[PDB]
Amino acid sequence: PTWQELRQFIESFIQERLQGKLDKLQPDEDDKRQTLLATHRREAWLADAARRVGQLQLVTHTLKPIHPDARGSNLHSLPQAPGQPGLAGSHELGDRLVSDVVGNAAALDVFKFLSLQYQGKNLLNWLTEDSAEALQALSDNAEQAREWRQAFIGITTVKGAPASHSLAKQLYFPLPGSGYHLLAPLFPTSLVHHVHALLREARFGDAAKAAREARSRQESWPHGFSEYPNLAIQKFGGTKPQNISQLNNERRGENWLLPSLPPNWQRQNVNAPMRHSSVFAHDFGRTPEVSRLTRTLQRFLAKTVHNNLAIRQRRAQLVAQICDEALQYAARLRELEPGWSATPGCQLHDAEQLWLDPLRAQTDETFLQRRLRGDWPAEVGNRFANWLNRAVSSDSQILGSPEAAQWSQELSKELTMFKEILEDERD
Amino acid sequence: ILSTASVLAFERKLDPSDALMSAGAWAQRDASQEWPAVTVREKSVRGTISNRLKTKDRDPAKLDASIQSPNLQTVDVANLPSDADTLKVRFTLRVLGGAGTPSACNDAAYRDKLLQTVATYVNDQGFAELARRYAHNLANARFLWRNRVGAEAVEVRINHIRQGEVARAWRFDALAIGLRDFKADAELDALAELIASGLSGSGHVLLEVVAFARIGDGQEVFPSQELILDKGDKKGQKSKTLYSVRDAAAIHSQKIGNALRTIDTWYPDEDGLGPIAVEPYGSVTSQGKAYRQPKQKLDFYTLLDNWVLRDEAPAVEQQHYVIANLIRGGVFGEA
Amino acid sequence: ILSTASVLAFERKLDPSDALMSAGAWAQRDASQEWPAVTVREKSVRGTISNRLKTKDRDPAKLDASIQSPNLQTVDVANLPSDADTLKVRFTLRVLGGAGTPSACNDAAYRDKLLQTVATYVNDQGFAELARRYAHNLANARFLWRNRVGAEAVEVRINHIRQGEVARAWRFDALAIGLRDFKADAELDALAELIASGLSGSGHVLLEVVAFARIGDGQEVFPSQELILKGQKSKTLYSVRDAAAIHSQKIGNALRTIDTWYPDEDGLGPIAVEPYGSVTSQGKAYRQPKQKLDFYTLLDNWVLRDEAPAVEQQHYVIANLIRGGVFGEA
Amino acid sequence: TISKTDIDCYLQTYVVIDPVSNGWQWGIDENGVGGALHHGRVEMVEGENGYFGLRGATHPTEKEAMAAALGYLWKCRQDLVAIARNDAIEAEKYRAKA
Amino acid sequence: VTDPEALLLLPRLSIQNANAISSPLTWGFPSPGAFTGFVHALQRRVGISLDIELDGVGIVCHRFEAQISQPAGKRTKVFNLTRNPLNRDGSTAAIVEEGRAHLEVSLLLGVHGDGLDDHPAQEIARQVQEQAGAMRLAGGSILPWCNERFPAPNAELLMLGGSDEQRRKNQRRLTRRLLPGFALVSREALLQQHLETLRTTLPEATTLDALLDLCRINFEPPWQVRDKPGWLVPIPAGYNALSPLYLPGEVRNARDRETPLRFVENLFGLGEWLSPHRVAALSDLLWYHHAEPDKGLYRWSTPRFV
Repeated sequence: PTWQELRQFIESFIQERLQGKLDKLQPDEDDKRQTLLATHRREAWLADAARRVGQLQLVTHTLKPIHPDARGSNLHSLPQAPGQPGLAGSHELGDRLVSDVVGNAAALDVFKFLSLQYQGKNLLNWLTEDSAEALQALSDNAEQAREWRQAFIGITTVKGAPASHSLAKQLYFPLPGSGYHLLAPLFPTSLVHHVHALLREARFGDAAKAAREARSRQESWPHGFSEYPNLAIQKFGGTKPQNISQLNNERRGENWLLPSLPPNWQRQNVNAPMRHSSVFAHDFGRTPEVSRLTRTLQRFLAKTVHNNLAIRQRRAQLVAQICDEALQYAARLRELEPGWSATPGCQLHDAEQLWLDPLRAQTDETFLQRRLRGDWPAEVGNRFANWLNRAVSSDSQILGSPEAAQWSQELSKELTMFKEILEDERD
Repeated sequence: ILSTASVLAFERKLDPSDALMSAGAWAQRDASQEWPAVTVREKSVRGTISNRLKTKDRDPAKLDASIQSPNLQTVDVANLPSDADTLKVRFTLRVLGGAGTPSACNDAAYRDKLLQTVATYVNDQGFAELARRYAHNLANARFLWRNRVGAEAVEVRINHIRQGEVARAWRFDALAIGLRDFKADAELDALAELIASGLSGSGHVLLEVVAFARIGDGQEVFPSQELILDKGDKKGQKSKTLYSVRDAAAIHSQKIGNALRTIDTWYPDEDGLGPIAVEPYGSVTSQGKAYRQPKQKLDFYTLLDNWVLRDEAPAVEQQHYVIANLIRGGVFGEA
Repeated sequence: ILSTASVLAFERKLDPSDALMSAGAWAQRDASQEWPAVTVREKSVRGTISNRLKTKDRDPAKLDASIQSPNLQTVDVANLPSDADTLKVRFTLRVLGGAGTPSACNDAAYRDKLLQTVATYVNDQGFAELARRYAHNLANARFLWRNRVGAEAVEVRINHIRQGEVARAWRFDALAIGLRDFKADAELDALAELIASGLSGSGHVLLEVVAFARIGDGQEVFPSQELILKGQKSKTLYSVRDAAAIHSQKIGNALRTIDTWYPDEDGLGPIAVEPYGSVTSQGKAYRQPKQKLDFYTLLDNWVLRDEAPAVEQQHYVIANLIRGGVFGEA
Repeated sequence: TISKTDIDCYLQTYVVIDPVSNGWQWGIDENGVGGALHHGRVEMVEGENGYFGLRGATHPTEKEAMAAALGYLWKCRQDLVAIARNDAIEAEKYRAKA
Repeated sequence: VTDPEALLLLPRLSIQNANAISSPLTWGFPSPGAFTGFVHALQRRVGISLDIELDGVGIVCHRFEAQISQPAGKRTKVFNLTRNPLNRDGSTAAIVEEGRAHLEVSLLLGVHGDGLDDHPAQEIARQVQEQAGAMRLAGGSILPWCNERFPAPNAELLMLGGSDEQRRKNQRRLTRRLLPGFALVSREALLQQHLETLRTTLPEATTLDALLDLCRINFEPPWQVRDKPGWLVPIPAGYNALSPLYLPGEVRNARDRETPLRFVENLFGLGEWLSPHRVAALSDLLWYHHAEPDKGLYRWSTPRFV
């Protein structure tokens, strides 16, 4: 916090840039050393930095990821937190802001100069507050240091009138009474950089690679790890990502979008269950979802029931999910053809074919329509329960205890719901 | 002073869908509702090098050792079946209407002047030259892009779909209707008047365009190829991916729209190409050259500024091009 | 100056289909439309080590220990059935025309110069030498690649298909018509004038080429082969839908085997029309660019600086323009 | 210089070790999440006589079922191995960076 | 907000190039702001003439196909793009990656007003469907169903039931009609209580991290994966203010110069794809707007869910 050591640090940094240019210069003639030591070695480099602060800008929400021929206004704005619970984004960054920089890529020497952590903090925040060590180390004149401060503090101030381009997005939002607001959203590069760093740390970090070794060795570990499936890479600069922002050079494009996908985003096809007789075990149970569901029940049905509520709610919602995928299987099977049980056979599940093909009633007006409306074919739930009791293990310790009675109770409860849904199929 | 709007945005009128291609036999085109879909499958290719050497790698050792290490690609290929010689390409077209009304306009002065200018056009000469050419590019199957270049017979069927059914049906010989002459015809004039009444009215006109092309047994059909950057590592890389909606090959909707917009025979360069697509700074992606440059006063921005701002109305051809851009859509506007 | 264009994309003329292979008995080749297709199936193979040892594996304990545990595999094999001695390979071939026109070209003046060059070629000499050799490669069943080499009698039936029906039907003996001499026949010249009328744009030509090869009962046929992603699966064969097939680019490569004009010896016979005319089997590129006889130097002298090559070399150049390709620099 | 167990670090998410009463039967998760309940596209296979379960021998310990799973993935399915290879290379570059 | 008097059902609408990029952090199904803005545009275009107030939308998504591809040797996905026109000099334009997805959603619209009495139910259902056929739902065209087996019609279900059994009966009749999909709701109470649990685990936790924790599949040591209650997707649940509210003719290059502009920023909340018979009342699960514009915090959710 003495001005002499900060003077030593700034002259040391510009002398490091001097030896950097004289190392990556490869000059032997033309006398570039004179103009090189006249430009980047004296205190006129700070005058050129006070010129170059106007080209750069510390930004938190830039507009350049929206279509890059959009010359709008970028913001270093931190939003206030919602009082409403649940949702949040980009105001959660309290000390973990990365403070993106847009502008010229050859002008980033000013940002490398501002990113120094010389005493205990950045020189930026030292230039915000009034201090004696500030405004005196980098000068010998007072008013020149004042105008240098007013130049150097302007990297966090938005330049120009507020503007969002025609290529930028702006979207009407209806107020509760009769109004609209324009709502031009900006791209959060600091939030994307924080989520990108979190994802790279959870996937490639040392504490994650250690638990990844411990699962591949099948050993035990203190902590676990994470996967983040179904990510999508969205790149912003095509072949030149430097023109979008500074942080889009660290992540070369690579937005790393999270999957907000519906569960029927892998919808394979529907095949009419012709050559079988127990559709819950051949075409329904062969689906990739209910196999995982029944295996998770088989894991969850043979254990200690001391955690009665937590295991009981899990088994109830799992049986609800299995009867749910049964109802979705019967629902999506109605797009096949109106008649496929009319295709002749001998063993084709003639009690479940009253359920999975209701459009034979449109063809057989009195022959097959009146045989499912008076019977109301809903004994399918009992066969569904006989299929679902193959998920429980054949253990006498599971049979004698109250676990079998509680399992049968909530299983019959969800089967009452599923059968009551199948009861009123005719409205 | 009537400056230009800083935000201009016209929606896309003439909004097609993905052209589903299926397959069967000619002389049962009338029962082509259960024709099986052309599926996109993979095949393996192995090729030698054929691109130009860069005058430093022309020596025979490197060339002969480079034909011993060939590139091995898995490409997507869509073919007709070996018992089907006819390709049925089917899509739907919505002709929306409200063709001069912008979806976004800053200035109410510029908006009112542009609506006054568009209404002056429509009363002076309606959508009858534009929709005639749109009906041509429907009638000749220009949307069959490479699926047309060797066909024995192309036949386009267009059905005006009203509230539940076909209100009025057309049927064209798409090879008699050329890809370069926007002539006159009675049924083309009826279809043009329908596309005009769609582009004028407040509601959409829905058409069902089906084009059968008698290619040959087992021949290759050419659906749209997908713009996939980052194909990945070269081992399991699929070097060509063909577009297909649901296990059924297809042409992209913007490719069908690009074929429908090919009405522009008004650009100042000579018509060795004939019609090109209506674009601001009218630029053919296959030619790599932008006609209608701003160094001449014949692009869409200069003509729209002269027509709306200072009332220098162009000729009827260039104002056809301007209103065709307004039907085409686009995001215009300066900073 | 008239430099060459940076994009140049010629569409492929002479489009073949995937050559489906069926299987039946000879002397009922005429009723060969219900012939069951050759199915690609799996058999397990097991071979001892037979490649060259790299001077370190010639240790006898290492050699015997590698022989004691040989590699198991599971190849895809396609055979004729044991009661069927004939292979019917059936494709269609569509001859398009418009050969000198590119599908993509930056320069308009270069495209005009190239079109004038190809037009002067066609006006001086049509597609009459080219279509003769293409009709030969249809007539001698070169598209039967290894299905031809030990066949007793190969017979090709080429049908020109107008409207929906057979307009003019040829029937050749593919073993009397050799693989290396382009002689003259009446029916070969009729097929050549048809492929000429197709390649000039003066008609619509869709041929259907059926080739019967009398191999033997139960013998092995050779469809096209895919690249592969104990049971190592060392060979994967092509098939469209449970029916073995040859790739269409293999059929087209056999149809382009017309280039008898390369500067080396004529002992090999015709090779395929490729720029820097290369054979993958022999590992050698004839028409190297160091001699002035590859496609690019001949084209850039014929079109840019108006040095018209020899008549056979411009036959080769227009055969490349019929062939297709992505020409043009970066 | 990326070793085999660092590739196994990202290859182990493609396997699933289901518990049976005899032992531990490994399987293959095609979506790479260890057989998760919702995001997990597990690979089920058809065997000799009505076998619809995980491809994998019922091993006594999880240490050997996972090892047989990794050995199967290394022998046969080299696309998931290339996935795990590129994951391991990006992890090594990440520790070279951060 | 206010309860729907009736519940209109737009049937399975096919959208061909919807915005797969929901937000800067999420891809997949488009944002619920797209659907709420579509229903406000339906109100703005046909609802002010039928004297009804179309408010609240329930999103169902029978079929979803994203135009994505998985590159070779990569675990993640990239987007299949479109080839834009050239520049005026003939070069290829700079590629801006947009995600396109083919949807098949059916919308449940809350309808309340005095126009329910003045008009028949099928008339206003037909009018909002014939107006929706000329519209777009997330940037993608609504395919208008020509020449299939039969066109899917509407049903405006009056939520006022004469009895509770009849009300449960026609909720079942509507749920059976929109069954092969999965209704999208908002679970932000679950996000907050998961944040509270993660804060009792480790202090100084943000609910961005709790949202991520509900997104991942966590592997746990003894190995087992941590189970989840439902599908639990991340959705953009609105906007948060970055700038103060600017006057209409004050900001530069706005959409209109008669509406106050304010630079905003996404607010990622939690969603949950559940089947429509798990709600037991379809007059819930409808997405409304909540502005509170003096604070910022322009957001959508489905209140009255649980």
